[PDB]
Amino acid sequence: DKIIHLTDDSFDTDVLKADGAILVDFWAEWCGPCKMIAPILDEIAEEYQGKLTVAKLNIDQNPGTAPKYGIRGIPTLLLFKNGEVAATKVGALSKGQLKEFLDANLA
Repeated sequence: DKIIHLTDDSFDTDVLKADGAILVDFWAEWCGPCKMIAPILDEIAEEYQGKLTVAKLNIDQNPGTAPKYGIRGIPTLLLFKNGEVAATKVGALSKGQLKEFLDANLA
């Protein structure tokens, strides 16, 4: 609903050219930890309305983007502020951990 479903081609516009903070989720369908965090991202998108936007870029459907960010393990969450990576998180984490990751890095 509020999550951006990113593509290779749309990544520049949706992420790099966005005026504000984007939490990008690099994931794949076969990845268990990716799927466990997916409903956590859903809640993050609802609660952080106005502060950031959540966007996902499935790395099998869109194989181009992730190498540019040196992704080598999923899920990886990158936090962008205006096209620039501020904060990197690798592996699954809880809602309370992601929250703390966001709050601390959004400031």
